[PDB]
Amino acid sequence: MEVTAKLRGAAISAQKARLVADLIRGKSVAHALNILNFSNKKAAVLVKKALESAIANAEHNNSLDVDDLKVSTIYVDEGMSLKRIMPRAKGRADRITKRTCHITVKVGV
Amino acid sequence: MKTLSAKPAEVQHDWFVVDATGKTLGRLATEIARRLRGKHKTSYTPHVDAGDYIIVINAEQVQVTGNKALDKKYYRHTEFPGGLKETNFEKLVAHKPEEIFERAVKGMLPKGPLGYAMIKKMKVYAGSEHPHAAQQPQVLDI
Amino acid sequence: MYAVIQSGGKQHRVVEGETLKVELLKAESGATITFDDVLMVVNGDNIQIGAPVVAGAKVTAEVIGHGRHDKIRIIKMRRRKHYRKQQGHRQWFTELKITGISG
Amino acid sequence: AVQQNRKSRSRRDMRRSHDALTENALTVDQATGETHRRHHVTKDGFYRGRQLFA
Amino acid sequence: ARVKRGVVAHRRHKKILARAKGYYGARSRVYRVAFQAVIKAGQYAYRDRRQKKRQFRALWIARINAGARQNGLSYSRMIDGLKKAQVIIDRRVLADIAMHDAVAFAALAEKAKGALA
RNA sequence: CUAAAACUAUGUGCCGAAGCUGCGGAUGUAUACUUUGUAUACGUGGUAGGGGAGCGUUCUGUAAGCCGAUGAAGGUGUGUU
RNA sequence: GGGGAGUGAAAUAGAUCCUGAAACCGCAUGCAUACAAGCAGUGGGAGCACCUUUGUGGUGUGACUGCGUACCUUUUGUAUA
Ligand SMILES: [Mg+2]
Ligand SMILES: [Mg+2]
Ligand SMILES: [Mg+2]
Ligand SMILES: [Mg+2]
Ligand SMILES: [Mg+2]
Ligand SMILES: [Mg+2]
Ligand SMILES: [Mg+2]
Ligand SMILES: [Mg+2]
Ligand SMILES: [Mg+2]
Ligand SMILES: [Mg+2]
Ligand SMILES: [Mg+2]
Ligand SMILES: [Mg+2]
Ligand SMILES: [Mg+2]
Ligand SMILES: [Mg+2]
Ligand SMILES: [Mg+2]
Ligand SMILES: [Mg+2]
Repeated sequence: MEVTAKLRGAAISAQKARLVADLIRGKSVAHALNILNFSNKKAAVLVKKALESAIANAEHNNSLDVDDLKVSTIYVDEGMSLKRIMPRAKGRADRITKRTCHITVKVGV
Repeated sequence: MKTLSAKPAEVQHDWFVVDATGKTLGRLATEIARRLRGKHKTSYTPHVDAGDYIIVINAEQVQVTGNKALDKKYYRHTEFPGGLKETNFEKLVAHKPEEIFERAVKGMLPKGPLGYAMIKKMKVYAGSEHPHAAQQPQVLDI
Repeated sequence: MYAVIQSGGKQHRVVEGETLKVELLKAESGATITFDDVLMVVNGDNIQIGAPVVAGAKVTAEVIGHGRHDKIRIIKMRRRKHYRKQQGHRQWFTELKITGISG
Repeated sequence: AVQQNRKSRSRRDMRRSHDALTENALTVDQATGETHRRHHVTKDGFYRGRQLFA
Repeated sequence: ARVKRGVVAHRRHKKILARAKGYYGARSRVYRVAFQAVIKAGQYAYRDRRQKKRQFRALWIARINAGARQNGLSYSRMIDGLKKAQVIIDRRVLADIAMHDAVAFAALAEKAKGALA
């Protein structure tokens, strides 16, 4: 049995978050929490939020023990972009997409 | 019924030693390549190496006819702007007899991974002695 | 027992109990056919070779049924010439099973 | 100045094969019991048997 | 009578892309590329139906050569001798006997030799 | 590659095409007898272009019929003609 | 933002809310892949993995190998740079 947590609509791109998600995939929950605690990346904060939520769901709704848990599944998907305009030189205009992601964590023994 | 291919796991390579003293180079090379490819076996399959091992001894006693000992040129290019390099047959035979058989035989084989794997079963030695006495080679009178 | 027979314009090397496909036949599914134009029989260091036929050799077989092979697709095309053409094909066969080889 | 052909999704992932992150050096300060970055003051001001800003 | 091209077009594209499984990149994903890939595959198959019969006869002739040269002849002389002895075994069966039964092939080579002399 | 694996002359074999033969199948035209069914024979590479025969799509009648919550259209796989 | 609880026939009917295709982007399993040169297929063909039967079966992958310079248009003529 895996317990899930979703963080939908993070204001970062999925390519930037997948780097942090690769660092904790398949590790024990305490070790992953340490890795996320001592990171200088911005995606580490959002991933730590989602992981903390998954541990709380596993222990409250399912009543599991925490030292036995693992980061069994984690993946990042793309969200919907925001379209903006950037004025360029000589009257030209560029299109800026501000990207979003969905983080999904699954914690299990 | 249908035509079966030879299984690489059932192939059995054998070991032979051939003496090169007083022999025309290309007329020996054709025999060596035919044995290396396996054309003499009824299980011959063009995509399988069903050939045999050959040991050449006295590689510095091989012969050429005509005036080729002085007139046959071997070329190389180092891939630098003027790096074409030239040598003789007779300078190369008293100094590196392995490369003469290497070139003569490798030119007579296919050109791809299986051809690279066939040329590995040829072992060329300048003198009368080889180290593969544990493999028990047969005297092939080519 | 390794005899050599002719059928459908081709030649086959058969043993007893073997099941094989040949070109379509007119015979009826469940009948029994006999090849009496035999080319060679080998029974173990005993080898009869026909010139062109072994005299008193028989090979009997049974007709299991008739069927079609899997679909082949024919495609003809001419580049830059506005010409394309396509076709399908399934070939008919008769399935025999070898019952006896006389020698 | 610019490409003549688009890049396949395989050659784009081959370039990113050096983009992975590594971990830091973390140790256990059994003077205090906590986890901290090696050679650094802890979150509350402890290092090798001394306390800053008591 | 307004006719919409939604279902039939989608089904045609789908059928073309189902015949391109295993191809690399856009050749199994993009309709424009996969369509040319399927047409070229059909052309190749039409030509290789003809080339298969040449390749297999070449293989039979090579195996018969290997078998005849162990029995003391070349391919040319064994085929000539068998034609002079009214033996009509074809090459597909001769290569089988060469690859699986050495005794019967020695019998055939002896028959050919006898025919030549 | 040198009494050739070159050149000239002669001979015996063999290899070699989607050519020809064998086996199975489809089709055009014309003929022969039933009187619409098969044989026989010749044919069946194609751009521009001419001729012939069809598939599928939306809508009207047939249709106040027939199928459908015991699951329609649509989407996604598999098998088969 | 989610996980339980609860409503409802239905909650991957939860408000960006019927159905939910494709391009595009992930995670998981199987096989292949770091001595080998080119329109990426096609004809062969070993091995491995999973289903199944007592297989001359099915599914996925594809070592090695013969052949092989995209499509449309316009041209006497195009892999055409
Ligand atoms: Mg301005
Ligand atoms: Mg990937
Ligand atoms: Mg001939
Ligand atoms: Mg032919
Ligand atoms: Mg013809
Ligand atoms: Mg015919
Ligand atoms: Mg025509
Ligand atoms: Mg014609
Ligand atoms: Mg649903
Ligand atoms: Mg919806
Ligand atoms: Mg390798
Ligand atoms: Mg390359
Ligand atoms: Mg022009
Ligand atoms: Mg011009
Ligand atoms: Mg051309
Ligand atoms: Mg170019």
